[PDB]
Amino acid sequence: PGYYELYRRSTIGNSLVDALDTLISDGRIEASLAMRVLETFDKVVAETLKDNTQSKLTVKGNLDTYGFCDDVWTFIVKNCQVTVEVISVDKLRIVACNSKK
Amino acid sequence: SGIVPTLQNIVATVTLGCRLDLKTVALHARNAEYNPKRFAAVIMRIREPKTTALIFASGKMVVTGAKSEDDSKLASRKYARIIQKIGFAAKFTDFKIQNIVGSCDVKFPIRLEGLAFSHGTFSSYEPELFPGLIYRMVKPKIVLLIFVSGKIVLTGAKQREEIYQAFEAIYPVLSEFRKM
Repeated sequence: PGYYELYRRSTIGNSLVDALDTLISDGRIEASLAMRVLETFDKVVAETLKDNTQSKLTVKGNLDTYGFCDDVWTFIVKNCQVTVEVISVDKLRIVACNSKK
Repeated sequence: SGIVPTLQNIVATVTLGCRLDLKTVALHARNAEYNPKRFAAVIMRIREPKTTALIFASGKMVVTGAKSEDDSKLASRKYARIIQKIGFAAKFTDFKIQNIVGSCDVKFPIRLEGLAFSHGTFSSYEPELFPGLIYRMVKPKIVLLIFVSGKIVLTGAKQREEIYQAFEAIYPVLSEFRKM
């Protein structure tokens, strides 16, 4: 009964893992508490991206690799144009989960 | 006739002779998709020759999209080679082409309903369902999809020769119902 954990691999999620690990190594918290923070994080990111996101970007390029396993799509787009709100990107890994249960 | 149908698709089967963990294949092969909930096989594609393979847990697979007998065997060999490279005792066995599809263009229009009424026992035409006329040829046993445009689809062949013989046989009747 939880949310996807892919977001822990993002910049903000990875920073949280860092902060969380320093407190564990300092013995300021237990690893279990750290894991519980990470699981709350998963929820919060999913809700924050759903309710406080407005931008709509688009990616155009050559699909170098694709993959679909366990209800997860993975795409490696090379030599593409990412337009936000235009960005040239040599390579871009896209990992996505199902919007449905 | 002066025209030679173009082979557009060849379906072949290959027994790799060894059980497979589809979940593992999907994990180590690139361009692979595995969704057992809808199909109990791993779908994998390669670029040369541009084809798509259906790999099963039983170690057997189907290779589709090939445009020549050679590309089909060649593509089949690459898929088997990947399965091996992943870690299975896969072998290239029982290669066999199961279906060849070809298309044509006689260049002229065709009065389909006249062709259907004439060859009622072989053709089924009901634009309501499908715009093309379905001609079920007896010898060779090839199914043709005849369109008003002059475009012809021939399928059901196991030898590329059957597509050719099927087209030669139908050309006279196609010509006979040419809109002119």
